[PDB]
Amino acid sequence: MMPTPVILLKEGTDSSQGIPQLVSNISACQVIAEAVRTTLGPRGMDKLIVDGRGKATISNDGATILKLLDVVHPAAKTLVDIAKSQDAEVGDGTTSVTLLAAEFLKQVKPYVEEGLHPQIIIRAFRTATQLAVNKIKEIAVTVKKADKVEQRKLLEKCAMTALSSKLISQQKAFFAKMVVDAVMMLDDLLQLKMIGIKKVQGGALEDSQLVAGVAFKKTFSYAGFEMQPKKYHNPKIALLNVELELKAEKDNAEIRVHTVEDYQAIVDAEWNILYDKLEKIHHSGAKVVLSKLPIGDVATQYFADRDMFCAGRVPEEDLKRTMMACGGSIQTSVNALSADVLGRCQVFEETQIGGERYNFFTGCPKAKTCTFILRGGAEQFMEETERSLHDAIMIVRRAIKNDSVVAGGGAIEMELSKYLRDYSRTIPGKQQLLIGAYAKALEIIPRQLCDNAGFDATNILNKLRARHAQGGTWYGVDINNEDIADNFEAFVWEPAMVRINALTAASEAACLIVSVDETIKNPRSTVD
Amino acid sequence: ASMGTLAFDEYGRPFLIIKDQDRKSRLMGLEALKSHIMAAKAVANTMRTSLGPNGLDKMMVDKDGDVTVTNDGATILSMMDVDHQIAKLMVELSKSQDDEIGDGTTGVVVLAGALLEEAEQLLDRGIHPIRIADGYEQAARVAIEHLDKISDSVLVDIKDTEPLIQTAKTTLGSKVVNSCHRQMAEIAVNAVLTVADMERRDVDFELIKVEGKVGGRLEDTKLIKGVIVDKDFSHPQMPKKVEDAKIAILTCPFEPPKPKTKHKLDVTSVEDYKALQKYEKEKFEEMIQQIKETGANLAICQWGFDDEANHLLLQNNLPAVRWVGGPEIELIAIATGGRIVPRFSELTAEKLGFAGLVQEISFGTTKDKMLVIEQCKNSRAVTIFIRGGNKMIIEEAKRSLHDALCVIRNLIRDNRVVYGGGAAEISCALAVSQEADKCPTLEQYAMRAFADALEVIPMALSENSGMNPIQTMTEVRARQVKEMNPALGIDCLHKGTNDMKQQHVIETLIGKKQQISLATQMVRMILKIDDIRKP
Amino acid sequence: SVYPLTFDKNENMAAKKKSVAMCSFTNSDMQILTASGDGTCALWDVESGQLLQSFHGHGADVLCLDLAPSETGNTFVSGGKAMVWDMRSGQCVQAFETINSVRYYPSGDAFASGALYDLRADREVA
Amino acid sequence: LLQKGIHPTIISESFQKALEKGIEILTDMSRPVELSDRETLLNSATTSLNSK
Ligand SMILES: Nc1ncnc2c1ncn2[C@@H]1O[C@H](COP(=O)(O)OP(=O)(O)O)[C@@H](O)[C@H]1O
Ligand SMILES: Nc1ncnc2c1ncn2[C@@H]1O[C@H](COP(=O)(O)OP(=O)(O)O)[C@@H](O)[C@H]1O
Ligand SMILES: [Mg+2]
Ligand SMILES: [Mg+2]
Repeated sequence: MMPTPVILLKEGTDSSQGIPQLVSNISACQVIAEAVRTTLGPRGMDKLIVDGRGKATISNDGATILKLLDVVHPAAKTLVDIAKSQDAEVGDGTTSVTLLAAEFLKQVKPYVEEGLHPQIIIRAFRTATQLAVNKIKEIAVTVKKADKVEQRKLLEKCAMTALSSKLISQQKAFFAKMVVDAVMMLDDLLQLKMIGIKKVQGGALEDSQLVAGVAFKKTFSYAGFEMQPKKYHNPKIALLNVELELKAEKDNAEIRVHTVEDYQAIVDAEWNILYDKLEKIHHSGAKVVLSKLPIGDVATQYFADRDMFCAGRVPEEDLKRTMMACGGSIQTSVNALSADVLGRCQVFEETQIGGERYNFFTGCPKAKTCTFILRGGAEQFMEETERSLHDAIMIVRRAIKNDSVVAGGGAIEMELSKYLRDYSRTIPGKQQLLIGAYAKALEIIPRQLCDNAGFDATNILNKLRARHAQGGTWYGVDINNEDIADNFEAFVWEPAMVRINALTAASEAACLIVSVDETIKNPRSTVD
Repeated sequence: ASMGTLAFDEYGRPFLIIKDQDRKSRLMGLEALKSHIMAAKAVANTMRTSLGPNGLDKMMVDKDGDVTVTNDGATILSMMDVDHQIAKLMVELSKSQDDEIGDGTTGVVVLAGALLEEAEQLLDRGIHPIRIADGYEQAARVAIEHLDKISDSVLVDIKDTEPLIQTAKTTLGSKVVNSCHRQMAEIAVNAVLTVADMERRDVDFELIKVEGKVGGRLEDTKLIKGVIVDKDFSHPQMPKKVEDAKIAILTCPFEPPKPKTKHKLDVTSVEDYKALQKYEKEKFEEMIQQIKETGANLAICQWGFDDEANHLLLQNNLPAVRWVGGPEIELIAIATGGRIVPRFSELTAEKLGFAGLVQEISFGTTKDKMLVIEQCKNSRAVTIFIRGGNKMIIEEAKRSLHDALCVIRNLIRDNRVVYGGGAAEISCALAVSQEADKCPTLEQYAMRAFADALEVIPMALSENSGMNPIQTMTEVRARQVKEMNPALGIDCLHKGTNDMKQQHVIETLIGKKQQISLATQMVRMILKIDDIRKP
Repeated sequence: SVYPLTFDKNENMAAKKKSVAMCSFTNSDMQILTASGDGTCALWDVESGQLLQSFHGHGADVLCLDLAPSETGNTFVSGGKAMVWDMRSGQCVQAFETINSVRYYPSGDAFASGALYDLRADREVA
Repeated sequence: LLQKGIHPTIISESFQKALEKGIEILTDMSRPVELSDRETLLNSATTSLNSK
């Protein structure tokens, strides 16, 4: 190089180009994939990440682990992005996507080092991915009967498969039944905001319950609250968005009087306004009053004197769930509290759960919402239980959308690898090597499963390859018996969309990484 | 073993992946498990000396220098300044046990430490930690089923409080209040039974007010079936004792009314000024006369009041107290059976509470006065007033009494008990032992490790009592095997018998089951962690 | 904040700033409120110039304090611990313990202490 | 052993007894060898070099 008295780019700009740059990109992708390798399979392990604030997060979820890592390598961030994409679109497979992408890049690295043109590799990946997706759609097993029992069993099996890698895998049948029950009560959109997740410290995992209704924590009761009865047997619920307090009529309001009689009249008028609101609420027949805005002590004592229940400052989403379950309407005005806008539940009760008070609305027959109350011995315990249940919920929702399943345990990918190898053996030969590399790369997941289980990956892979070649589509890794088994008959079921999205995203990430040849890093501005 | 990956590329170019990766540490594989296991072992061994009647207390000092002398394991772990993440997990486990049950916050830590200690030597022989966790889950299920099998029911009725008093005494035995043991157990049982929904429903601890004042003696602690207020009569010359008091509860200050909205009252002439003065005087007289009309012998406010109202209250023979807090207002209304009135115009005779005695209490040469309201008709709220020679024993008595209240609450929720002193642990270990023999070989090691970890509680009890742990534990286990009697435990008090039936060492089944469950789940969670990425 | 050496004014009818300091203007502009490093609050009558009454209730020094929404003869939240006093009786009528600064909520039922307490429940609300 | 409540002197004497018994057992398993037996010497050398 030369000093170049006036330089072209700003001083401090770093540029890397050529084969070394792409090889380094592949190595960075390998490094990222290594961080989630041991989290895959029933024998997977959890990771603990501590941030600068000292708060530790414990997760088996690949997307969460990748997000927590402060990745700054531009090529490595693609793996995190595709993990986020897989979590958003599907909700499961956030580790398989990264493993597949890194394995693709690793398999094609030797060809890159030989000077092979990246466009050829990109075309080979596109062809292989299209063929693999078509094969998945072709061989996916579906039942065209719409049988309720069969559909529920399929959903439960999919939830169990999605759950048999987390800390709650011991109670996976229990939690899968809970998740299927929760999802089946959503109406048509399967909105996630309609499934509440409450975490209460203390108690065992089996103590966790699903409320066929709505439940939320007690919200800063005022004085006189303890005189209110805490159990009703057919209450009418008045959902309100109203501040039941003595307060200024308006922010800009001002009262100008010149007589003590008018002063007393104004005071009595404020009191009468509050009491008129309370009386309009009371005459509606409602026994439980929930408000999004604060309810004052005067209103609390007024309701206590009438054997009523009040709870102010209820969170908005909890009020929405209460409306969806009991079947009323949130009223910003109490002037027309007809029976149409009043909720109704069979039993309302306030009980204690692990040192916290919760309000229970059970017995709703037309409920379109749920509430999970999760019990655990630690904060991160409950958080990871929530993450596992979220994975199961996404899986069950996707299965509701389309009941197409493929066998897990790597069986689907071994079948895809065999199909792609057979296809590659019938092409000129420049694309043959790359498609064969793709097929070999698809074998990472069963190998990773065997490695995590402490198995002999080579022997299991050889047996799987021979079995698939000689006949058998759903033969995968059997973790319990340290052998191979028909995973379809073992009910290791995954929705086809999970693997479809995984292959698509991994191929797109690999093609994007390979397509780059130069990286330019401008100097940081305002480093401070 | 640390610093993660560091290659700087196979071409010499910079190789940066994670922001500030050269100042971050990482543990991988079995070394992380060993570090976590030894950290948990250290925490558990610190806790294990405070187990049982002979356990010793810990002296906690916070960052401000304040001193806390306590035996409560949850409190000790909460006040301990830990940085290791597994220690934080132990602290959270203790807090969870305290929240769900309230008793046995030390047994969970010791059990988890023993479980991880056994899992360490199981890992050294080449067993996947997930397999150890599965074996622990199976053994925990077996132990819980056995606990249900050997459980015994007790009577929770108020006509016979002997089993409840025995359970409270067992809970309080390890605490410093064992000098006043029976009195403390009696007051705890009476307090829980007084404020509770009888149909096996919950117990609202907000109805139990626990107050501690230094001075006096620990034996002076008593249960008051009313409310203790940290206030006194407003005017110094009002009578200090009211009998058969008709109590008026008010949340309106004895001041001229003012609108909440921004208001300006315009005085435009001398006649307006005279009218305003007359209105003020008449408002004071009217509120006092309205209070007097209902027949009240005593008025309790929440927002204080000014001199004119004070002198009118004194003049009309109406004792009154001001600035009573909201929770205290609620407790007084509940105990006295009277409603809470928001303004004078709404005050009637039927809203008056009734108390047999309202008195002002002095506390020696201290200038402090506190009000007592008691002798109510059907008081549904109680106050536990704790006295002691120093504030530290007062705090310890507070938390010990909270433990007793939690235990009686658990008995209210479920009335099945299991005899303590290590008898439950020994029987569960035996049951896991037989259930391991039938099980195939691979899970046998995990089940027997679970049994050995369960055996730590009787050994810890024996060691704390000066007795030889292994010999006594083996003898008691052999005695349990010989004659079918799961009530044989460790004679910590050297009463001469190992039968906890006669020694009346009684613990709630819910507490034992919750201990086993929480310990197993935390151990599994720790066993599943294999990487640490501290900054 | 110290006023100018002579306030640089001539017959403004409000040059009587006083502030002898031998603080915060109360709403009824007849009294002045001083807290020192000893942890004791002081009430002075600006007209007479006399120390009305003191408020020895803070073991730690009162870094900040705030006044009632109006004259109100009471409130006086003082942040050493948050303590509420009543000038009609001179006692800590209401105390809190869970201080950068204390600000009273204009509604009158609460106050915010400095990285919120409710007076009608003796408990933190936010 | 110490955690069980055993003085670290009973452990030492018991370990001495176990060592003596183990010496007896190892001597029992032993087989006489003659330096003329070249095959055994070669096998011993190969076993020594196996791990290197
Ligand atoms: N019972 C099982 N037996 C064998 N393999 C399983 C079983 N359950 C799940 N798997 C495998 O685990 C993989 C997914 O692991 P997991 O961590 O649960 O989700 P992710 O795909 O997000 O990593 C799937 O490829 C599936 O084949
Ligand atoms: N009188 C007694 N005799 C024998 N053992 C007892 C006696 N009282 C308590 N224990 C035992 O001491 C153990 C510890 O109880 P304690 O220290 O009171 O609470 P924690 O379980 O929180 O440590 C219990 O498991 C119990 O079995
Ligand atoms: Mg999954
Ligand atoms: Mg105890």
